[PDB]
This record gives sequence, C-alpha cells and structure tokens, in this order.
Amino acid sequence: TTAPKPPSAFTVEAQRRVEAELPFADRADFERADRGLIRRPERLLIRNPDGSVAWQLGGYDFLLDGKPRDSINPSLQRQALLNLKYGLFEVAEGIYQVRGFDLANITFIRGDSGWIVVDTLTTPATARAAYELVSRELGERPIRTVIYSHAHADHFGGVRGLVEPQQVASGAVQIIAPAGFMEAAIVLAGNAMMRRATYQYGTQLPKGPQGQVDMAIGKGLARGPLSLLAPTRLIEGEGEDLVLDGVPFTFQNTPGTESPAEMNIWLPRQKALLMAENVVGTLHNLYTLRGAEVRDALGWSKYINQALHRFGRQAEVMFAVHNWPRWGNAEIVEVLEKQRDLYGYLHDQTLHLANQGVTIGQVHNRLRLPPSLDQEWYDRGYHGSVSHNARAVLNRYLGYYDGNPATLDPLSPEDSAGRYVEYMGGAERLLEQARASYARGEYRWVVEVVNRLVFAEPDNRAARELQADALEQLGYQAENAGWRNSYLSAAYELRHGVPRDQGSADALAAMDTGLLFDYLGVRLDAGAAEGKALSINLRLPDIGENYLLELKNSHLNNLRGVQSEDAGQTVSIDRADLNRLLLKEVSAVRLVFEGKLKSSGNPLLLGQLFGMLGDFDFWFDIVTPAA
Amino acid sequence: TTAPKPPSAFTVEAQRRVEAELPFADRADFERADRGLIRRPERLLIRNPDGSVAWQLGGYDFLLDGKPRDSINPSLQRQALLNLKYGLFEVAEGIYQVRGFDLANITFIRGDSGWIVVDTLTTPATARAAYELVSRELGERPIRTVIYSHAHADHFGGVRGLVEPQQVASGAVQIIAPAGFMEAAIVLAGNAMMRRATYQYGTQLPKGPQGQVDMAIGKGLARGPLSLLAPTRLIEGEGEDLVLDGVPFTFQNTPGTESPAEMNIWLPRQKALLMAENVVGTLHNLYTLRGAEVRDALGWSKYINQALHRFGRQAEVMFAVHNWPRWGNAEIVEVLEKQRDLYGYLHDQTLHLANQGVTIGQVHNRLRLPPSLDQEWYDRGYHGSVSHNARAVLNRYLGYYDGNPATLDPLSPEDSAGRYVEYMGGAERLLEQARASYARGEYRWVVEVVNRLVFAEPDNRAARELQADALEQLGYQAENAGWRNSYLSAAYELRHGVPRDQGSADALAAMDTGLLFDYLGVRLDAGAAEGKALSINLRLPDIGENYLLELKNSHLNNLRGVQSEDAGQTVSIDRADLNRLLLKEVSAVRLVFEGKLKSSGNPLLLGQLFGMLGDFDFWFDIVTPAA
Ligand SMILES: [Zn+2]
Ligand SMILES: [Zn+2]
Ligand SMILES: [Zn+2]
Ligand SMILES: [Zn+2]
Repeated sequence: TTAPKPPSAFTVEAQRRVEAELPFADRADFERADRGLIRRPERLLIRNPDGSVAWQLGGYDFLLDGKPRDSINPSLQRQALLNLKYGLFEVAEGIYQVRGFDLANITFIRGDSGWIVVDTLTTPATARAAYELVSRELGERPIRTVIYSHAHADHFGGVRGLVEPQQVASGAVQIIAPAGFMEAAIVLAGNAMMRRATYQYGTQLPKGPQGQVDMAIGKGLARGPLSLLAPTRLIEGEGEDLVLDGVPFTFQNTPGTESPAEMNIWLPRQKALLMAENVVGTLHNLYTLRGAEVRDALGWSKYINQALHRFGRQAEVMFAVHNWPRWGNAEIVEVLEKQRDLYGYLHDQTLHLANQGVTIGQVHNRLRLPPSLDQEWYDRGYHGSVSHNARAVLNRYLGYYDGNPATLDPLSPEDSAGRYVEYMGGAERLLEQARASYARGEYRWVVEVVNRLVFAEPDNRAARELQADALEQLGYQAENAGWRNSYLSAAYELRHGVPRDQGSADALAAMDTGLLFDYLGVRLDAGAAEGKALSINLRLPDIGENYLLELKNSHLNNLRGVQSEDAGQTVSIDRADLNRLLLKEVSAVRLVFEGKLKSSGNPLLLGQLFGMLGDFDFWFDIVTPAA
Repeated sequence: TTAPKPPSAFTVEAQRRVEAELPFADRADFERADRGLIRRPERLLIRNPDGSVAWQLGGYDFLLDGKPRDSINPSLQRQALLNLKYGLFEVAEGIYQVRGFDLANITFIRGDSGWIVVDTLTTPATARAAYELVSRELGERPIRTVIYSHAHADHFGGVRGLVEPQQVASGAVQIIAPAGFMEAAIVLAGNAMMRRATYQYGTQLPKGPQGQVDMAIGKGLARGPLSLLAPTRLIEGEGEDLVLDGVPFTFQNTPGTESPAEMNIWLPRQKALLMAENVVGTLHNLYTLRGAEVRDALGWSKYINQALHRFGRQAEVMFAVHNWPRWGNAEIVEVLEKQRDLYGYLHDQTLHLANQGVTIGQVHNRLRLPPSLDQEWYDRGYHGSVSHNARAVLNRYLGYYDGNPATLDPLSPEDSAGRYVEYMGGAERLLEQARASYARGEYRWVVEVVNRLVFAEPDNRAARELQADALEQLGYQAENAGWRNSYLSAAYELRHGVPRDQGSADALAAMDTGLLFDYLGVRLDAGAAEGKALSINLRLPDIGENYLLELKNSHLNNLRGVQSEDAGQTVSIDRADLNRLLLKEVSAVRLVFEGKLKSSGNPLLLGQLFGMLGDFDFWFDIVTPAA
C-alpha cells in the first residue's frame, strides 16, 4: 500500500520527547504575534492577473483547532500556528507590517507625505494586496520610497505590484538597496536547484497533517510572475544615514564587503530595529537543502554583534522581514546576544570537533547547543538546522571528503547497489531484515539500507513502499520544515513516480551579460561541440558593452571589454533585443529586418552556436537512479 | 600479512590501459625540462640551522634507471621523472630558475645592479641554497627586490633565507606582493587540515615504488621553519606596470577582487610570461584533499583567458612557479587556450550534468574531458583530478547533500557499521564475499564494503589487512599523487596503527588580531565555558587596535574597534608581546613585572578565559573510528 500511514508508536514517542525537551510553557510568542493587530481579513485569497491563485490560507484550517497531531513535530506545529497569525499589524508609532500575505513580511513606514515601504513580497499580486489592506485600514497614501532589504526574490519579487517604471523614471519613487544588490539579485545550476526545491518546499504535497504544514520563516512561497526594478540609490560601504519623506533611517550593510547584499535598518525616531533576514524566529540556513554555496556563520555572528553594539543597546522594538517583532530592551538585548552566539557556537564548535577528527559524516550526530541557546524558540531549527548547518560549516572549511580514502573514489550508488544487495542475501532477505529494523523504530538506518535496494531494483514495489514508510516517519518526526517536506516528497515520489506531464523578463534583464553567456556555456552540448572552433565579437550598444565569444575545445568562453580582428562574425544588438530573442518574444529574422541585429563576417556563426545549446528536463529522478 | 604487496594482475592491466590511452610518444616535456640547464649539482642535500634535513633527492634514485614499475601509474611515473630535472636553468636572457630545490621554483631576474627574485621557496635553508647555487654559477649579486607571486607558504616561506629585516627596514630591499597578500597569507581548522595532509603528502611513506614517488607540482615539500616578511609595496587593483632595477614588469592580479592573492608577471624586454600557480604542468586542485574552501573554476578560466589576450598573443616563453617552461608562441597560445578550456569545461560540464540530475555522488563517474584536453600532459590530474574537481564544482554550487532524503540525516559510519555487517552475514561471511570481489579486481567496491567492517570491528586484523591490500592496489593505480599517497597512507595506518609518540613566530605575527581571537574561540572548551559570562577590553597599542572580547552562552566573541564601560577587565598589551605570550616565549607574570601587560578591573578574567582553552591531538584516527 501507498497512502500516508499513521504515526508509528516510535514516532508518537519521539513527539513526546520533544514536548519534554522544549519550553512549551514559554507561550510569549503567541502574545507577540498578536500584539498591535489592526486587521486580519476573514479569508485570504489572492489571485494573479492570469487567474491562477497566488496565495491562500484556508488549507491551513486543520491547525486552527489547536489540537496535537502526532504526524507533526509539536515544535514545528507551534511555529506553524504562529505563522498563521497574519494581517496588518502596528509595530510602533508610524510602523506597520502586513505578515502572512506571502513568505516574507512587507513593511510600511509613515513618511510626512506618503509611505516608505521596506520589501515587496514575492510577486505583484501579493504586494498589491498587502497595499490594498493598508489603504483600507489606514488611509490610502502614495508610495514614495521602496527599499529592498536584501537581494532575494521574496523581497524584490512583488515590486511591480506597488510601483510602475514611469514612476521610477519621473523621480516620483526612489528604490533603495544595498550596494551590490544587482550583482546578487541573480542561475548556473538553476535547474538542479529548482528540481531539488520541489522537495524542500513540498510543491507536490497536500496542505495537511500528512503533507506541507509550514515553511518556518512563513507559511510557504506565493505562486506568481517574478518582478524586479533596478534600484535608483545604493547604500555604499558600511552604510549611510539618510532621511526619507521626513523620517530618519540608518542602513547597516553586511560588513566589510564592497558588495553588500543585505542591510539592517534602524529608525531612531521610533527606536526601532529592523533586522534583516540575519535574525528571524528560527535558526536560518547556512546551507539551503535545495543547494547553494555555504554561508559564513563567523561573519554572520560578527554582524549581529555589530548591530547589538550599535543599535541593540538602545532599541525599544526589533522586528523582521520574517515572523513577528520583539518588544522591550532587555528582551531585544538577549535575543541579539543569543542569535549572535548561536551562529558563533555552530561555527566554533563544528571546527572544535573537526580539529579533534570528527568528520563531515559525524559532526551532526555530535554537536549539541548548550541549554541557553537550545531553549529559545527562535533558536529552533525550523528553517536551517543544527544538524545540516554543522555539516555545512565543516564543508565550507574542509569540503565534502571525510579524509578516509575508502570514500575517495566512490562508485555511484546505482553501480554499487547490486553488490550491497547481493552481499545482504538478495532483495527478499534484505527486505526482511529491514522490516525487523523498522519494527524497532530504526528509521534513520532503514532509509539508508533500503535505499541501496531501491537503487539496485527501482522497479521493486516492495522496496519502494518500505523506503517510503520509513522516510515518512522521519518526516512526521522532523522539527525542520524543509526536512519534513523532503521526507514526504521522497515518500510521495517513491509511492507514485515523478510527474510524467510537468523565465521572468525582469530577471533576465537583471542578469549581467557575462553571466548570461556563462549560462549559455552551461547549456552547451559537448557532443555537438566537439572539434568546433568559432569566435564572435558581440556589441551591445544600448548598454555600451563589448564581448568576445570564443568556442574552442568544447568550451564556450566570454570575455568582457575585448574584441578581436580575427573573429568569424561581428554581431551588434541591443541587450534589450537580445533578451527578447532569448525569451522567444521575437525572432532573429524579425530583428535583422527591423535593423536591430546587424552582422558582419560569416553570418552563420551565432546561429551555429545557439544550435549547439541543449536544454534540461525539470523532473529528473532523485530517489531512484535515472529512468 | 602487513608489508606492501606486489601489483595484482588487474593493476598490471590498469597500468597497461594507461599507456594505451595516453600520448607517451609525446616526449617533448623531456626536451623542455632540460633546456637551458646550467648546473645540476651531483647530489642535493640541504640542512637546517637546527641540523634536521630540509630537502634531499637521493631517495628518488630508483626512478633514475628509467625502467617501468607496475606499482606506479605510468603517467605518474613520467611526471615523477620530469620533476627530478632539478638545478639552475636559463629561461631567457637574464631570466634564471632554480627548480627542484623544494616544491616550487625560485626565479632570479637580472637587474642592472642586482637580482629581482620571484618567490622564496618553502623555508630559508632551501632559499639560501638556491641562491648559493646562482652565485657560484652566475656571479654573486645582491638581492634588491623580492616578489611574492602569491599568498602561499611554498612561495614566501624561505624569505629569511634570502634577506634580513634590517635590509627591508633600510630600504635596501623591497618586497612586492599583490594587494591582499596579508589577508590571504594566513588556520581555524588547522589541526584537521594538517592531520589530513599527512595522507595527501604521504608524510609517513618511504620514498620508493611502494610509497611516495612525487607531488605533481614538485617532488615534495621541504621540512624547515616557516618565515614571512610583510611586503613593502602592494600591487593594487587590476595590476600595475613597474620598473625594477632597470627592468620593466607588468603584474596582472587575479581579477576583479579588491584583495588579489595572486598575480601573473610579464616581462616585455624578454617577452616572457611568468604564469602564477594558475597554469602548471598538471590540472591543479579546486579542492585540496587535505581540505579547504572550493576554488572558482569559472573565474580561474576567465583569468587565463585575460592573460591569453593580454600577453599570450606576444609571448616567446611562458614559465612557472612550478614545473618547467614552454617556448615559442604557437605552443604558448595553445597551452593557455587549453588550460583555459580545461577549467572551463570542468566547470560548465559539471553543472550541465548537475542540471540533468547527476549528483555529487555520481558526477566523477560521468564526466570525461574531450580528446583535445585529455591528450595533453599538462592537463593530467597529477595534483588536482577531474574526478575530485568535478565533485568540488558541484559542491560549490549545490553543497554536500545529494538531494535524496535517504542521505539527509545519516548515522555516523561507526553507528551503522554493525548493522551493515549483520545484514551481510557477519564478519566472516562479509570477508569471504569481499575476497571473491578482490580476486576479480573490484577494488573501488572492496574498499567501500570492507570499510563498513573496519568501522564495525576496528580491532579485526583480517578486515584491516584486506582493506589495506585493496587501498594499496588503488594507490599503485592512481595517476594523482595525492590520491596515491592517500591510498598508501591509509594502508599504512590500517596495517600498523597511527603513531603513538608524535608555530612559526613569523606566521603568528602575520595573523590578524581578529582572526587570532577567532582561533582562540575555536580552542574554547564548551564544557568549561557553560554558564560563564565575562567581557574584557583589549588594547594593543604597538598596532593601535582595540577589541572587545565577550564570552557568553559558551561562545567567545571578538569585536574590532569597540570598547565597553561595562567590561570586567581592561588589558593593555602590545600585539608583539601578546604573540610572545602565545608562543610561550614569555609569561604573563614576566610581562606585568616589565610593565608590558597593564590591567584594570578584575585582574583574573583574561586568565580565566585562557584557562577554558582546550587543545587538539594531532594524530586523530581517520581510517578507523576514534580510539
Ligand atoms: Zn533572503
Ligand atoms: Zn526572505
Ligand atoms: Zn600556491
Ligand atoms: Zn605553489
């Protein structure tokens, strides 16, 4: 059988262990997530221009009844309910939030003549909707400044929902971001990341006690087009002290990079500290399970300390681009201290264990936070985990190899799986020992060993089913939402198979030209390219940039600011029309005829180059070897 | 039995496959490594001031006979012999090298009045010795400029062998390095890296056909004190065009970082291109098996291209800080192109496979260089490998997790080993199936499966022995020197056990104060620290720096440029005397009495803090669970 099973007796007992271990009697978050509430609309349903649904909370109803569900980790269930505390809130005099309209919060500060808005949610429809709500409850006011607190999609994504390019062009609206917003806003492993994110986000799970229940830092991500408007003022260096529509701001940039992607925001009139996504109601990821390059817990920790000493030591309220605010100085001082020490202790004690020989394969089973960090709800691994962050720190410093040459040159799991199964007595004997292991609760073992069988025999229904039951129990047990969603997506794929059926113009525009040709380079099919040599001068006059493109040895190179007399073709074309070409909104032919793609030399090269570009299927296999 | 065994029939056949696959008929490297030779001393033996031996080539004699040794990969044996081509060489008019006096080369350029020297080998004795040799053959000339081509120990390490601080202080000698030399010259996972490097360097193997035979980019590393003198001029930005002792230089920095750690060197009078350790007679590491953060193959590839277009297209000779030069423009153009396309194709095709779902656990078994890159000796994985570099690229972009939740929360190998062994019929039945696997040549399997048994039963002599035989055959087969040394060190540890018996003042001086207290932070024992809270203002007046040290929640913080009125102790002390304190050259007591460690507030804190600092045992276990 293949539907979700009930929590086992062991999982029930794991959930019990969690309530013994954690301070459920500390209920103050509930008193915080409700404070200053001005309006919670009855039912929230947000629609896109094309009529798809962007966001909706009704599927989380099962949680409103309050009652325990042993197929959800109880700590995760606590975070799940809190995240349901959506609507328009006051944070302090002239400071409002709409929370729970998307993954992130949006922040409206009262200027003398209009709004200063921090962040824009994920997609225009949810922004427009946050704004509609502000305007019914507080009075319609124009937006004079949008501020992007950092270079992520769930912060700049719904900007077109709030303002139009004409408003930016006239100077009616300024967009403010940290220097290096545009370098970081934008890929080269994008298909892999995205596929893997279907697990972390649980894009195929039902909302329900046996599927998606939360995303730690929000309920989930909104579904809609992606928008982006270039900022007009950058905050440089360490930061800058500005005044906007009469209101004083201090921006504190991620230190001491030339290219900050993020900044804290201090408002001295309200003594209000807006922490950027460096402090949230959860340990954050140093490594997102969907894959990216490991973050810097050491720098993270030092940046929080810098905030603590600059603003923390006078703050009356601290609030965030995810989750809910905290009020009062002592409370703010302690949280800052703890968030600081949590990233620091993750970092320093991983490396303490690593220096004593503990490996990337062992550290998550050795490292434990000390009580003062372990016992705060905003320290729980809902989003990042101690387990995968400790591995990530170690991986940043020593890489993926554990130093035992038994693992230096390892066979692919699907080429060793047959032999593991043979050495184990065959499929049936392996299944039989595994059932006994399951019946003892040994899920972290069972998923390891039966996975050897799924890779050996991917069409073995009984292996798949058992593997799924075990992964599912792990997911009911997970504190971590990405972990839970992963566990249940894998079970879902193993029981059913993967979908046999199945780009933002703003994001392509934001992409640097070098990076674009770097991506085209990743698309290059090496088979088709073997033995080919071509080179082409590319001139993009709308943006005043020249590249040299050289295909040799099955590698596509691109070199900014260079031209060669030896090129086989010289192609001139605005970046703007190159973007339309790449997005299939226009054809090469159409663009020559219009006199917008001029050429000289061999007119065929560019096309030959484009024709060697392969594409990727999205729904690759994860839990089985490739089909 | 426990001594090295003979190559198996399979290993013999693997070595044969290598000679069928590779262009041994391309012998030109031999004609290159000998060109311009002025002197090769008869026997090379270099001694340290304390009388230890720093360097010596006599142990490599077995290779001089030329004849095949099937316990060495034949391609590796080729690189091994070439690296034995040591001594004083002319590269071009007024350009000399001493090669094979240490891991790296040292370069002497003829100035009007003296030498300009590029790089200083690993330790003073080998520098002094390189210089002695130059001075006998070419005339003794003073050194006016030392240049560090990049921020590694085997480039700045033997500087005190060439010049003294008084010479730098008077202005008699300038030291030139890329901006950001001092940020990169210097740790936090140093014990782990070092222990692991005993495998990669083979520090316990005999020199011999069944032990160490080479280190790819040199014969090996010299044993001696580590020296470092701060540069006096930095090359900023993209680079700078200088003239030194009459001779024109162009420095090209690693682009477009503010903090270059490396630079190419072009000499227009000789049309001579000195490539920094970005181009060598080998694919280099993006990831060194001893562990560090993954390098940037994309940037690497673009930097070589920039060199190609700036200097490559007029170069007559290209030479290097490792291995031997290449002469003539066409040859130089092609190599540059290929080295460029090799890092590019590693990078772009890893990510092509990753976008199609291939994982970090599979990519090394899928990626193959195309013939035009595969068939050049300077493209062989002697140092880096295609196998571990492809994994490293993927790890940079997606991290260590393969996306299958069967591997998200894995049991430590020593906690799953019992069960793998139980499911496999017990120790004896597992050994018996493994012997049959061995007898078929299936070494990459055997080391995987028998390792499960060594972790289950580390005192099981037969498991250990079999595991060692298999790892040893893998090592005889390895093209890659770090891989070979690892394989044979693991065999060595499994047969014998690990050593039951068992800091540079210049390097500590070079360490930034923040980074030093970051390291003390890693030394902190979390047990001893639990529940403790102390804070201390540190003032270092020789260098004009103030730190705030705050111990809380079992984490030590340090904050540059800040003081607090609330500190429990204020300690003032020159960085210079703090260094002596840390190196046990002086005591705290001695330094108060001398009036060099002043205090106020609670005089005990600093000592209490130092007393919570643990230390690491060097010889931790790798191939067995901890003792
Ligand atoms: Zn973010
Ligand atoms: Zn966010
Ligand atoms: Zn180096
Ligand atoms: Zn080097």
